[PDB]
Parts: sequence; C-alpha cells; structure tokens
Amino acid sequence: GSSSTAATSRDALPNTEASGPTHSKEIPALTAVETGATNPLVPSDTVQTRHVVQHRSRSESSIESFFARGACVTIMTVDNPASTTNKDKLFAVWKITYKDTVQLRRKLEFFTYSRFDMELTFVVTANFTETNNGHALNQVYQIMYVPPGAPVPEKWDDYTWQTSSNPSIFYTYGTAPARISVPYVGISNAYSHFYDGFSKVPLKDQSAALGDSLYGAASLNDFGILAVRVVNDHNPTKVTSKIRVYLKPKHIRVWCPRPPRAVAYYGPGVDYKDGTLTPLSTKDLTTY
Amino acid sequence: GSSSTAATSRDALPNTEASGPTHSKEIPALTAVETGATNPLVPSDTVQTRHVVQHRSRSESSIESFFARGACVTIMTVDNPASTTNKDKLFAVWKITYKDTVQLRRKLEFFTYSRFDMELTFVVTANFTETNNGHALNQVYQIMYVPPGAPVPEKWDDYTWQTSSNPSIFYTYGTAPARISVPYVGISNAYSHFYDGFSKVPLKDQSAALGDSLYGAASLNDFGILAVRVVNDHNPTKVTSKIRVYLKPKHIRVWCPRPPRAVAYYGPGVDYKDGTLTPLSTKDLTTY
Amino acid sequence: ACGYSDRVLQLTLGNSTITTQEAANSVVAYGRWPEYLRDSEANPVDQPTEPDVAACRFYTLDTVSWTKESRGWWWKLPDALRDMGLFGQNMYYHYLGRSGYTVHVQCNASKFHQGALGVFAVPEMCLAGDSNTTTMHTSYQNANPGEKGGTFTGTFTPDNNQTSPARRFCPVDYLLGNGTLLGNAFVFPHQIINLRTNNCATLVLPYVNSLSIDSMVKHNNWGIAILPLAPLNFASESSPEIPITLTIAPMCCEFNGLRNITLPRLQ
Amino acid sequence: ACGYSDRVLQLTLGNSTITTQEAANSVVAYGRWPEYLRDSEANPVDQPTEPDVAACRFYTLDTVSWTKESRGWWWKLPDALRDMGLFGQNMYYHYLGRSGYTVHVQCNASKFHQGALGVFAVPEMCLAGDSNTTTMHTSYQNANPGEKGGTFTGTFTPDNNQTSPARRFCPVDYLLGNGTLLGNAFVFPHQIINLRTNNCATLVLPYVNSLSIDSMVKHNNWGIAILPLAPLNFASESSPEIPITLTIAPMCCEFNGLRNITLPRLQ
Amino acid sequence: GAQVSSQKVGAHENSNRAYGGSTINYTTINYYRDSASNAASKQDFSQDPSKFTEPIKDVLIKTAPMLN
Amino acid sequence: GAQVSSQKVGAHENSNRAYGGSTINYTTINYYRDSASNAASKQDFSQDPSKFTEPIKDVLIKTAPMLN
Ligand SMILES: CCCCCCCCCCCCCCCC(=O)O
Ligand SMILES: CCCCCCCCCCCCCCCC(=O)O
Ligand SMILES: *C(=O)CCCCCCCCCCCCC
Ligand SMILES: *C(=O)CCCCCCCCCCCCC
Repeated sequence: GSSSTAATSRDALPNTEASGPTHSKEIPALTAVETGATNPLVPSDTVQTRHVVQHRSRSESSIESFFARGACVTIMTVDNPASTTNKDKLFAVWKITYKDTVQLRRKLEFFTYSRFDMELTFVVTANFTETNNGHALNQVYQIMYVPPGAPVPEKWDDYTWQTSSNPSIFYTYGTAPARISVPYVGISNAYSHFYDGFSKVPLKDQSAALGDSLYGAASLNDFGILAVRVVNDHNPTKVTSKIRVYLKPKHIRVWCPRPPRAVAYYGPGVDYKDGTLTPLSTKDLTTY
Repeated sequence: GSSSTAATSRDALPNTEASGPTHSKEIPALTAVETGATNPLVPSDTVQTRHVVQHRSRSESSIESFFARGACVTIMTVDNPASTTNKDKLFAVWKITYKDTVQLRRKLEFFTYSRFDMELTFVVTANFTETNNGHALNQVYQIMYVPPGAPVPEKWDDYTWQTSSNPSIFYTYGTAPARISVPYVGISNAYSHFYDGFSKVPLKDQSAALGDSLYGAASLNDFGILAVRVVNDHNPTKVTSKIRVYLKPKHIRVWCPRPPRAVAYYGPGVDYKDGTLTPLSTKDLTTY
Repeated sequence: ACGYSDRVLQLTLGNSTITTQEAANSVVAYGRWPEYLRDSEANPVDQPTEPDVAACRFYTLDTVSWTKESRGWWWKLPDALRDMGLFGQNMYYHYLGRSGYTVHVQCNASKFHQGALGVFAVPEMCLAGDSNTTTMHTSYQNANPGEKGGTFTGTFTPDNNQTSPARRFCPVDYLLGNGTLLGNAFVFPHQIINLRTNNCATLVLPYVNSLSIDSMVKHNNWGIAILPLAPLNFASESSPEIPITLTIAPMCCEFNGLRNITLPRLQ
Repeated sequence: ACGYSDRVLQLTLGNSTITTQEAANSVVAYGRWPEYLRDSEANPVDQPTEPDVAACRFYTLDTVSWTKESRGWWWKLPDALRDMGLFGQNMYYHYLGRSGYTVHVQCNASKFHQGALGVFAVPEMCLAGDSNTTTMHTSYQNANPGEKGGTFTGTFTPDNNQTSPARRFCPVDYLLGNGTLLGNAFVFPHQIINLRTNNCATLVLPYVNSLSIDSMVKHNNWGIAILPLAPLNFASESSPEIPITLTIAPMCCEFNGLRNITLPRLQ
Repeated sequence: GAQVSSQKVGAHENSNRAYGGSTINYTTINYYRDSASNAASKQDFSQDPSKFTEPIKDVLIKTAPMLN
Repeated sequence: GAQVSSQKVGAHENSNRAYGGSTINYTTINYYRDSASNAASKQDFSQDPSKFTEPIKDVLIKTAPMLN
C-alpha cells in the first residue's frame, strides 16, 4: 500500500564546540606524516573556538549526486541520400564506451572500479545539405544495440535490422529524446576503469605475434556497438542527421580513489603525448 | 496516505463595529507623527459607524501572491546559418540577472532582501531571414547553465557542450515551453537586492588601481550564465531564433520594505540619469 | 610501561622474520587485512590450492641504490615475485590465483643524512607508454620486469623508431608515470621513509580486483611506486649513495585451475 | 603509555599556538596562575574592559642574536607589549590596567653546541642608572625600550656629560643590573635554557603588584632578564651565533578608566 | 502521500450534493524529492504591521495623547 | 505500492497549514519490474573517511605523539 520513510548524505555536519585556552602535554598540532595517516584536526585543536550549530551538509557530493547527470559520450552521423547517389546511404556504428569524450571519463576515473545502472538518452537533430528547395518527410531512426557476437549490419537495409533479439529503439524525429536503462552488465563484479594487464600470456613456445596483445585492454569493457540508421527510404533531397548519446550512471558505487587526470587524454589508455605535460602555470613562492 | 488541511492570508478582515456619539477626554484623532508611528485609527474612532460583517480578505496581496507570476527577464538570440558563411554560427551567452528588464526588478525592489525558489520557463521562437524558398528541419536547442568557474563555450560546437556536470536543457522546437526549478542558491542567508559596499578594501600601501572596485557590486549576485545554441548542424537556409526567459520567484520571503523606484532605471545599480528625474505631473493645490 | 613502541616491530610469516627499530607504525591498505576467498564470493568451483607457509613468507628482491640523480622505482605484484620459490611455482602451474601481501621497504642511513621516499601501493597501476604514434603498445615483456622492477624518468622521450619500436613504458615522475600529478598519490595507501624519522615502510595489502580471482600471469593487481619526495643529501658530499631493499611476503594466496606449467615469453 | 612528556608541550591562547619538543616542564610563578580581579579586591568602580582573545594571545617580539660576547638582555612588562595589536590599544586608551602573562623564550641549537641562559622573571625589576652625580635619573624614554628591550653590560661606565646627561640605565650583569649578586637571581621565578637539555623557557606570570590595578603606562610590573650563565660555544668556531626569540601572551587582562588615547613621548 | 486541502469557494454553482456547499477540497501530491520543485501552496500567513507602523519603544494607546 | 518520503526543505514559503513546516513529503511508485529502470532515490549514506585518512594498524590518538 504505502511504505513511509546511519549517517545520511544530507545530515548536518558536526557542530563546532566552544574551546578555551590550553597549556599541557596534549599535542594535537604535532604529527608525523611518514605513518601514512592524515592528522584528524578540527579548529578547536589549535585555536580558541565558539560554539556553532552547524547546518551545512555533504548532500551534493555523495557519489550518486556527483554523478547524477547525463554526459555526452558520442555523436553518431547518419544520412538519407537520393537513390541516384554514387555514395552508399550512411548508417552509423559506434563501439560503446565513455572514453571517446573527456568529461565523464575524468569523473569516473577518480575511481578504479565502479558499479552502476546506465541510463542512455538520445538527442537527434537533422538538416538539409544541398542548397536545393526539395523537401523531406519526418524521419524515423532505428538505434540497434548489437552485443558482441551478434551480426553487425553491413548495409542500412540488410537482414540484421530485423532485430528479433537485439534491443532496438525506433525514434521518431521531433519527439522527446529517446531513453532507456540498462542494468549493471559487467562480466566482473565491478567495471574496471583501469586494468593493469593483458588479455594474452605470450608463451615461449609460440611466436611473438601469436602471443601479443594491447597493454591495458581486456573484454572487461567490450560492450558491443550501437548501429543507427534512418529507416525511411531514399529521398531526392539529402538529409543528414546526428544522434547525440548521453550517459548517466545511476545507482552507483565506486572503489579505490585515484588522483584525477592532469594532462590531456591520449587514447583509451593512460598514455600521454609530448607537448601536453605542463599543467601547472608560473607562480613565485613568496607571491600571494 | 492522506494528510488533511494563525491569521491566514485568505481570512476575512475585521468587522466594523457599530459606534455612537462621544464626548470625552479620549482623543484618538490627535496624535504626533514625530514619534515615527502611524496612528492606528479605524472609522469608529472619528465618525459614527454601523455594524458590518466584513468579508473581504488580503489573499491576493500576500508576498507569495504578489510575486506569483513569470516575468520576462531576457531575450537570447541564436541562429543556424549556412556552412558557407563568413560569419560564425551565433550561440548566446547571458549573465543571469533580473536587472536587464524593469518590471520584476521594480517589484522585488520594494524589499531589501529576499529568499525564494526560482522557476524558469523558456519560450522559443524562430524565423527565416533571407527571402529564399529553402527549408529547415525542426530545431533542437541546448540551454546550458554554466556556473561561475565552469568553462564558458567559445564556439557553438566546442567540448563544453558535453555538459557532464553543468545542467543542460535540450528543448525541442514546437513543444511546450521548457521549465525547471532551482532552490534558493545564494551564498548568503538571503539574496541582497541592495548592497551598500564594495568587494575590495583599497589599502594605503597599494596602488589605487589594485584596490578599486565598483560601488554596490559583490559576487552575492554572481550566478553564472546561460549558454544557448541550436544543436542542429548548419543548414543552407539561415534560421534565427529567440529564447525568452521567464522568472517566477516561488516559496518567497522578503525583508525590509523600501520606497519603489520612481525614476527610470539606469544600469544595474541605483544610479539615475539626467532628464529622467521628473516623475510628478502638474496639479494645482486647490484643484480636485 | 614495558617499552612497546610504534617504532619497534617484529613481523613473522612462515619461516621468516623481519625486525625494525625505526618504523613509523604500519599501514593496512583501505583498512582491510588479507583474507582467503569466502564461499559467498567464490567463483571457480574446483578445490583451490593454498600453499600457506610455502609461499606466504618474506622474499627479498635485488637491492637498488638511491643517489642524488635517482628519479624513482616501480614494481608490479604478483610480477615481482614470479620467480620467488614456491609462490612462483604455484602461480605458473595454475590458471587462476589471488594473493594479498606484506610489503616492507628498507632504507637506513644516519642522523647526518637527509631525504624522503614516498612509498605508494597503487591498485591497477597502469603506466604510460613511450610512443606518440601508437597507444597501449608496451609489450608484455617490458610491462613485466620481474624483481628488478623499472624506473621513473624526469623527461618524456617519445620512441621515434617506427621500424622496430621499443614498446616500453616511459613513466614520468611528477605525473606518477600515468598522467596524474604525483602530489596526489597520497590518496593511495602509502608511507614515507623520511631518513631523520624512520628507516622503513610497511604496507599490508589485501587482494584488490573487480573479480574474486583472476589470471596472475596476465594481470598485476598492485603496483609499488617509490619516488624521492625530497632528494638524498649527506654532509657536504656531492655523490652520496644509500641502498633501498624490498622484501615482500604473499598472504592468503590461493590458486585454481591446475594444469601443466605456464612458460611465458619474458625477453 | 601514550608517550605524553615534560619535554613536549602545546600552548594555545586566542588564535595562537606554540609547540615545543624540548621543554624542561614549565613554571607558574609563585604557584599562582593569572586571574581576573575579584570583587572582594576590586577598586575602580566602573565596569572594566576585558579584551579576552583580542589581547590574550601570543605576540612575538623582534629576535635577538646570542654570541660569545653577549652579556645579556632585559625587557619590561607591559612595556615590551605596548605596541602589540589590541593589547597595546587597550593599554593606551585606559588609565588603568592589569594583566598576567605567559612568557615563552625560544633558543635552539644542536647537539654539538653548548651554553646556558638564565631566564628570570622579576617583580618590580628596578635597574641602576648610569650616573654618579644624580640618582634615579634614567628617563622615561630610556627606561621603556618597548619590544627591542635593552642589554646588560660587564662594565659600569659612569656618564660624565653633565651638560646633556644620557639618562640611561647602566645594568651590570653580575650585579643583576640592580646592585645584588646575579647568583641569587634564582629566588625569582625562572628557568634555564641549557642547550644540551632544552631549547625553550616557559614562565606563566600572575599580575603582581601592591595594588589590584595600576597605571600600565607609568609602571612595569615585571621584568624579564636573560643572561648567559654559561657562554655560547660550538665545535671549535671562534664566532658562533644563535638567535633568541621572545613570544609573550597577556592573560586575564582587564582595564578601567576609559578616555581618549594616551600618546606618550617615547624618544 | 496525498495532501487534501479546502478551497475558499467564491461563485457557488446551484449545488449542495456535489459542488458549492459541502466543503470543496483539492488534492496535491508532490512528485519530486527536491522541495524547490514543488508548486506554491498559497496557504500563507498574515501578521500585525506594528514593526513598521508602531516601532516605538513605549506602547501606543490610541485614545491617549501620543505625547505625554 | 507507494513509497512516501520526506523532503529536506530549504527555502520555506510563508506557510504552516500546507507548505513550509508540517513535514513535506513526496511520493514514488515504481512502474517497472527491472530495478535498473528505477529513478535514483538519493537517500544515501555517509561513512567515516578512516580507511583513507588513517589506514594505520595502531589507532591514532590525535592528542598523543604519532611516533612513540
Ligand atoms: C537500445 C540501447 C541499448 C544500450 C545497450 C547498453 C550496453 C552496455 C553498455 C555498458 C557501458 C559500460 C560503461 C563502463 C565501461 C568500462 O568498463 O570502462
Ligand atoms: C538549465 C537551467 C539552469 C538555471 C540556473 C539558475 C541559476 C541561479 C540563478 C539565481 C537567480 C537569482 C535571483 C536574485 C538575484 C540577486 O541576488 O539580486
Ligand atoms: C501518497 O503519496 C500515497 C497515495 C498514492 C496515491 C496515488 C499516487 C499517484 C501517482 C504518483 C506517482 C509518483 C510520482 C513520482
Ligand atoms: C501501490 O502500488 C498501490 C497504490 C496504487 C496507487 C495508484 C497507482 C498509480 C498507477 C500505477 C500504474 C501501474 C504502473 C505500471
């Protein structure tokens, strides 16, 4: 019928207690960072304080709230040309990842591992390209998820678009952006944001080529592809379209904090590029 | 399950009581405004009255009801031109404020301080500009809130529009006007409609330029900007669009009443301009 | 009362004991002591091998030398122990393995020396490569140095031989060899060996991974990074040197999927 | 048990904290902690000003330098703090004032240095003048040096300029600058900074006077005298130097008889 | 979790077995966790104007002389 | 099968017979069998940072010497 609702994210932080002068063998201020610990001080340990009823909370910096936003992870281009074109009708294929853009990637990479349900939202825009007056009727798009192993479409109209088992979204141009949710689908107990290893052990008794693989890569993160097409048949006036994909990680847990990316990303691994390694600017030691 | 519901805004005002002739040392009519008080009289203090059961109420002049309206606070212009243009595609940037227009500003300025949740509603209109017959497909707009400190877009298509953390609205042309709510977000306990001070103390030991700042300005009111773009790629026929922003202050409290603005506004402060200082018209003292 | 102290410790595992008289307490990474795989989290169903004292004991790696020019050193686990006694044999005979570790870094000097080493244990310590024409190209052989470890550098030097690329890491010290600032490495479990204070670092590491158990031969779970936060100095000598020695004990290691031994291509 | 120690102290007053790791306990002069003026001993009837944290906090005076030729230093209280923040302002705006103090003298060196400073707090530290033709002639300006303090000398040198007399103190070190033998200064509240043992002296001083409250601008209640009981030495150097720093916090200060500010002739 | 409140009825239809009379209520259910998302309830309070109309230290008795 | 929860109210309207005061609740009903379809509740927990700020084996007492 109706369900009605231990430190929570929106609880007020601790009050400041009043504290007075001190003269003793207690030494909060002195410490030793060699131990690997941070000194847990509060202001009353080193100055006189008044009483303050604290009302601020950390509600907006919970993991869930830090990540509660859709971020663009790709832009997919498709078109619907005249049937008289020498060029094939363009359908798009995108290998699913959060590493083609940088903002969400940097936020997730504050952590080594994560678990979340994924919400995907799709914004679709279209335009004419030839300075012509010809027209086009409202387009329908098919967004098909092709998981690893399923046949990837080779033509905008081949049999794979039947989608008997792959999930597909048929989106109608001009309606609210499409949206679906996906569960935590990892083949591990958490997604790995970093994998310090290889997918193959090179064996002595085998050629180097046969035992080779990329550093830091594994099917831990192969999630397959999105394949997108304009379903409408060819039209005399060409229309080009873009599908922007937004990812929001919801119901999220994360583990093992990391220093954030400080120089520009350079591919899907942690590699860096010459000429981008100077994030800090000039400032003199005794200048405010 | 179901909740069901001390002078309230919709209560009837006080009844008039019947009162008769009087001859005594009680002197309600005589008073002294030097004290700073207003004489609290009602008609039965100075004339004979009948009994009247009063039904009128002040329900529509509660603070909430006086402000319960969306008011236009800005008009933002954007466009989507041909790719062959010498001119850049126009995206808009607006520093959030209620001071670019005058009507809501004057109402809020009956008070010195306020607290409210803000409802923003967005009305979007578009038109062709070149006397051409070319067409355009339905536009999608991105309205991105860029809070102070976040990277402001420099091009309609640069990386900032990824919005991984800024809130953005993707609005589809021709649908119901977009709308969001924002909490009371002030860095103070109330918004200041007037700040009699500076953001910098000029120090003797420092150049005048280094200690200078504008009178009456402070980040009390820096709320960042709205950045708006047409998401669709360039189209051969240029379309221009306008986004009208409406602000309704809801759940509002206000403090310290002020005389309302009586001469034309002149910038974001209280300054006035020569030639606008004569609000009153001519009327002879003994003419009705 | 009896004189017990933070600074004076004894560690005993299997047939091996470590003593120290200038410790700065010791760290248990993320507050989690090593443990065997619980039944509720188990995954391979075959009865695991658990070598216990045969492999859970202190192994000392080759000693390195700290000088004024040292930029830093790195090792990966289990890789640095791959050739260590019965731990190494159990690792290569089984498809799967998991293990925690006690890491004890040793570096003594004198009351007239100075310098400070940051000792960091990093889960999934992915390092940057040497190439600006191909990414994720460091080879298995160069990514896995075994007990000799590798080093950090103060300068990124791209490999320009596209005919026969070196395929190795080029780990820049102030970028923690991975594109993030070294000043923030302290969010990883760590200690500092600051010579005026202490002569060792002790880190107890739980098995950490997004799986209960995995291929030790394919994947390193932890990296150990040692960098000079403050350079070595001594009296007024221009070229002081002091040794740094690593001794590491596997803890709660268990293995599954026994078969013939893995014979990896390591050169 | 926890390692608390005589030698390691933290003092916090107002927004200021002092730490020390080589203390030799600390002294509370005559066993009396500072206190506000009790009603049963009160005398001006106006409501007093009590600045509390605005003035009861550590103020550091200009540092001096100890060498093999140093004969000693002296300061007077409240005079040495007359220009210190809100303590100084409250002192000059009021006819009357009283205050106690925590005095912390700082002087570190090395295990190869030696030397010992006697740090004495003297109630009514009247000092001898430079004249053999007039007594009690030291001027207000020369009697009150403010934070720079003054110095002791090993030799009495009479001022012979009777035309324009210098009118200053000539405080001889072994006579404690006042005609009594320095070896007996230990009956005053004191500590010794003996460099092999400790690097600081801490003296907590109650307000002492023959009145409950008095003119701070006319009268100093306490003198601080620092003299080398054993001279500075180091390795086999002929001219070693080490700094001495004074930091003093007023305690329980209260003031009466508020008016316009006193603007004294100090030069 | 519905809030039921009453309306102040102005024009009443010819009805007292459905509209005008037997107290007409309305229902509100909040759909969002953030209270900033809520509509305004308009159930507001009034107060005495005295802090502006009579801010004098000694109480004003209107039948008496203001200055005495 | 409604879930009713309370809102943490920030700006309060002038009202305590409808808005600001008498605990404002909100309602959630899940429409889908898959929990991945659910909205986020944001009713989240905090924890002590000690596994990162104090990962030392012997307890830190801040008033005491860290090294003893
Ligand atoms: C019709 C739309 C179907 C959408 C299909 C979504 C498929 C699963 C995607 C998994 C996203 C993984 C994000 C984390 C990746 C990582 O491990 O680094
Ligand atoms: C996607 C839309 C986001 C909308 C972001 C709203 C940002 C906060 C605006 C605060 C408005 C303040 C009005 C009172 C200003 C004042 O203090 O004078
Ligand atoms: C109180 O809320 C329980 C009574 C529920 C009545 C029906 C609710 C109508 C639909 C609300 C859907 C949830 C809104 C996010
Ligand atoms: C609990 O769920 C029982 C109370 C039902 C309240 C009204 C439900 C509102 C409509 C939900 C429709 C079903 C959604 C798939």
